[PDB]
Amino acid sequence: VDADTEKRINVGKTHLQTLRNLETRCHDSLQALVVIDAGSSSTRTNVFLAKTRSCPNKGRSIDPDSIQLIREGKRFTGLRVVLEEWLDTYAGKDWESRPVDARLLFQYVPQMHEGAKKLMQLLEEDTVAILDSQLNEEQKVQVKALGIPVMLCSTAGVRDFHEWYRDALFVLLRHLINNPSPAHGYKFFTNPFWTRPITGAEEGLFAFITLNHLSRRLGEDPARSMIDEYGVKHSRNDLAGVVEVGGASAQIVFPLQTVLPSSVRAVNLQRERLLPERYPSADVVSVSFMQLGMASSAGLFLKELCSNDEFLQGGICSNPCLFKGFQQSCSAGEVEVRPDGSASVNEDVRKNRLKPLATYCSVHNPEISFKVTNEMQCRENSIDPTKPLAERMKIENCSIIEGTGNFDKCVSQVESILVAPKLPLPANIEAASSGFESVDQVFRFASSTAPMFITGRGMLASIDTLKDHRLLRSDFSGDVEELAEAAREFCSSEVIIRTDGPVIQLPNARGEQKLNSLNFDLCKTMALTVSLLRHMAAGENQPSFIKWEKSIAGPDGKPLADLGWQVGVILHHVLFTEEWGRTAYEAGYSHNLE
Amino acid sequence: VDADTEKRINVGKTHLQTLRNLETRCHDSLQALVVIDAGSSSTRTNVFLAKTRSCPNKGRSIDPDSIQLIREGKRFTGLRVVLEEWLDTYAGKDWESRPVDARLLFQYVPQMHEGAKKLMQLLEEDTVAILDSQLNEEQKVQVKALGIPVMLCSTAGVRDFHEWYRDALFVLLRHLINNPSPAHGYKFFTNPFWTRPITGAEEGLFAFITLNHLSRRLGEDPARSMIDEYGVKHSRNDLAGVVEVGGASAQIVFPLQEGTVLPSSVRAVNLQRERLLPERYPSADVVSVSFMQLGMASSAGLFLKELCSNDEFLQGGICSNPCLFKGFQQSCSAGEVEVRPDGSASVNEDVRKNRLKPLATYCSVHNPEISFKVTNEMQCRENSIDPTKPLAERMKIENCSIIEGTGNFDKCVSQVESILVAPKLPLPANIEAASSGFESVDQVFRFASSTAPMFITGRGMLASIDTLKDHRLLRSDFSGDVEELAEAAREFCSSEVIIRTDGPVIQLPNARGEQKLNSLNFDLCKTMALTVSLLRHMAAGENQPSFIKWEKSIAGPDGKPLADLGWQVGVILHHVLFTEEWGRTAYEAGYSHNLE
Ligand SMILES: Nc1ncnc2c1ncn2[C@@H]1O[C@H](COP(=O)(O)NP(=O)(O)O)[C@@H](O)[C@H]1O
Ligand SMILES: [Mg+2]
Ligand SMILES: [Mg+2]
Repeated sequence: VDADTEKRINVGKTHLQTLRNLETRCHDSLQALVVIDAGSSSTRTNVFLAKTRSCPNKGRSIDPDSIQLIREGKRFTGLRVVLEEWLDTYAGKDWESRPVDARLLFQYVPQMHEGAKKLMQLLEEDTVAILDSQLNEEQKVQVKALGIPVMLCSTAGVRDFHEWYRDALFVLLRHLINNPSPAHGYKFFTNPFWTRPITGAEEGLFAFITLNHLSRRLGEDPARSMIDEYGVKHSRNDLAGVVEVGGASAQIVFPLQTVLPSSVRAVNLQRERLLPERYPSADVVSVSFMQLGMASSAGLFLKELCSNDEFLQGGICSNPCLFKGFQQSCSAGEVEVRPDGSASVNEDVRKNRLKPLATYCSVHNPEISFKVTNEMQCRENSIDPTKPLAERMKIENCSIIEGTGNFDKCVSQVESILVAPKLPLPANIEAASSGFESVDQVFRFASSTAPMFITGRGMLASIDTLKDHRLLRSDFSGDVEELAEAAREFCSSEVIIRTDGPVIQLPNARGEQKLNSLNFDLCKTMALTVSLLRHMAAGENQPSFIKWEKSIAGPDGKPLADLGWQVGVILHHVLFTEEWGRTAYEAGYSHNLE
Repeated sequence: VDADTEKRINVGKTHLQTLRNLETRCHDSLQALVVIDAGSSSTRTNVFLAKTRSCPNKGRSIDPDSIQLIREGKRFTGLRVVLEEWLDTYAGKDWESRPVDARLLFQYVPQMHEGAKKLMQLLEEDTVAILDSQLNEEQKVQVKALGIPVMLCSTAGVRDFHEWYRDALFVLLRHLINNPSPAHGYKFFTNPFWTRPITGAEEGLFAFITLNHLSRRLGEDPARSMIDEYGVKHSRNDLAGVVEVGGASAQIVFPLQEGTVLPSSVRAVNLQRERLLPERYPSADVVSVSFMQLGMASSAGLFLKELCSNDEFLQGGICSNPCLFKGFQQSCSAGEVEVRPDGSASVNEDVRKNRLKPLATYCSVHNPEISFKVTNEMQCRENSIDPTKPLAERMKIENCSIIEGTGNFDKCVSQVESILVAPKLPLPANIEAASSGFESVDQVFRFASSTAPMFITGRGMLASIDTLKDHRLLRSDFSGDVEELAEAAREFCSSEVIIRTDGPVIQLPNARGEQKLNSLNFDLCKTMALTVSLLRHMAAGENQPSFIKWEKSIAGPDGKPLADLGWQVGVILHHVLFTEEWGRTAYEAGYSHNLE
């Protein structure tokens, strides 16, 4: 038995060594992270999962490569609607057309809290439902014990919001997040660093961090970086830049490979505390343009084009960005392409694409009344700030809009109205302060050889549409003339109303597609793309390559998260190990214990 | 025109980029580091060079791999002699044999400072001479601007010093180091963390850090370590242990392997927990034990005393020494030995030169460590030293006139085992070893053992193997084979001393050849016997070393050794590796902490 009992001695000795190992090693645990996207059109939850690691005498940290989106939630009320509804009730209806004493609105702070509460309860219910459905029991125990950091950030929707209203709303939003329902057991918590409005530049920087993280271009490890003989860490692969065109604004972000004019303000990632010191350094141009988003540029373009006598004659506005055979009521109201081929224009003021701009452009807004600069920017886009809201949004002496399907005239107008206007488009003090009045100035003062990624649903639909009809090659790499010739052909299509409804009939029997509420004005976006590509092509430095991407595939061939600012905002916080440990784990949800 | 000016534009753009580069990059600078070895036989300087790097917003640090010894200086007086000389003058002569009121010695602190000053001025002169001779003008500018950290550490020589004397001396030594001659421009400086006595365990730990650093076994980068799936950093190669036999003590150091079973009485050191290495370095549990009286000089004195007080060896005034060659004869004393050109051995009569002085000085009834502790008195009496007798009779080998060599290796091993390796009671001044759970060398491998490879170091330890290799008695690839070593040494140690015209010679028994008889090899057979005994004890351990190597030096990246084996590199590393603390003490406070 001295070989049998000997194996028993080694079992007992192993039991002690295993136990000793368990008390010396690092332990992994699952954490949930929540990003609330408070956008122009809606407020939506984004539920993420990440792997945390705790080591004896080293604390706890997140493995940044483990960050994965589990679900993007339902589209609830935007913050603009919350504030505008509260103003309708407490400042009275048509406060957009009258002087409002903002001081008097302070007596209605509890009522603003009640409005904000309604939205917060829906978002909490949505977040909890996603968590309950995706996690198993063991995962829920970990997720519930660690605490759930919440980052609610607002973008272009309330970026141009007047007076003190928005910032008071943020104080209320944080209080609501810090008091979740005790019933579900999920410990949601926030602070003024996680929950706040983000600037257009930050928004762009965060989307740049997301892109480079997911594509594996950004990293501090030997796989993604290299330390030279002088101790400087360089990224192994070029960091790529990003163009993101959303609903309300467009972000242009690129790392510099440089010597800049004194007027241009570039961001150093380390110096500006976006990335920790251990990460490769980069000087990045990040500029955001209000009125360049899909919805906001649609409203502005109609208003400016249909007020020019070259386009407006005897009640008819001739729109070169719209198809031949397409007709709509002369308004910036939301368009619904109906099954019968008709274009239904929504007359509800809240649904009009000019509402945000016409609301900003008011003589009762201190930004207009005290600043001639801002008034002239408004008047340059045919908005008279002295007139009531209804006439500010109205396209005067215009009954009907008719499409002419003339792509070059469309490009020409997109260039003069949106890309290279005489004055900066309104609510762009931030872009102007960084040295850029308009899109045309971006590539004139700063250019880079850094590759570029073009993002945004509409930007992608523009290329994918031309690819589907075999008008563009599947390997399209940004060729301007190739894009202009493809779009010139597609945009000269006739709109035919058939039994099966409105159809885009391509010239040269090249086929067809259905006309709908998302693609009826896609030609304006193709014109924006062409104009943008020409401006990038004119820069002293030209991108090494240009790519259009819907998503970035993870290590298993499947994307781990979406493109956008959400992953970036998480990384911006979690990468600063010490600060994150103190705020997420030391203080944590227990900071709220009352 | 446009092609040529575009290039001219590119020269201007380059001029700016070169300067942007300079103000963004890390910059390298040379620093000198000084380790003063305050050992048992002497106090000697060790001048090192290291590359420092300063990075914007990261401060300054030393590249540990750049540490190189430029020179080990002259052997000046040991701290023991400084203190005993001071006692001779202020407590009076023969204070070793009389009661001394230690309280009264406080009035002589300035005089202790004056004695210490004499030694410090010699060491400073030696250090400055080494620096002036090795550095060029650009190197001197860097070395002079950065400041020169000094680490004076005392070992076995003053480890057992009585009363408060030694610690008062350290306060004076630091003050002297912090006030260098302004003339030479080298800005030497120290503090109580760098300049202090070091325990035998620390001494062993530092020699272990040196060995593993130089051999590239110890490291924190992907080349020398690996991080597992659970975030634990392991060394890529096995960390090796060390046996170091110096002049006064011997250190035994080894890392403990996975699932090691330790009795509660055995105290192993965790490198990170005990702050020897920073957290970023692989963790290890290390047995480090030091034995006083196991050094070359101290064991020579003790061995003679014990062997020649034994009736099996002492008869008719002749002590028969089996550790000494046939035909070798000396005066019966532990006094320093000189092999003269005529073949005669002259034993030095000077009490300060007698190898028993440190032990006989410790073993006194007027030392509170003996008078209050029967334990210590019994340890002394077990080595034939009566602490009640004057110094002269404590050092004397009674009724013994002549020591004659018998060249009997097995009798030599037998005696080294009973006297030195496995004595009845622990050898005196070993409370530190005893406190860590080890009374003697024989207990080290009984209580703890490891599969960790072992390196055998020390001047005598290497001479023992190299001598047998030279006479082709041992193979060049000797890996520690006990019977092979005993067989080789038995043959070599049975050699006869022949007195020739060109001086005395060691004649090998079977025309195997010969070598010159000198003051360094006359008693080498005791060290061979110590080696054999040590190897048998390691071979008896539950876990045996993967391999045993005898090394004089460790080769650097260019085939040439960067530094010596020993505690010196280790003590530097122990401080420089803690980046933040080193930056604060060496650079933020620096030599300017001393500014008037
Ligand atoms: N298939 C499609 N074709 C063209 N445009 C499309 C599309 N799907 C969405 N879009 C456009 O993206 C925008 C969606 O807005 P978001 O990306 O949510 N930006 P924000 O609300 O956070 O500010 C809409 O304005 C819509 O016009
Ligand atoms: Mg958005
Ligand atoms: Mg020594």
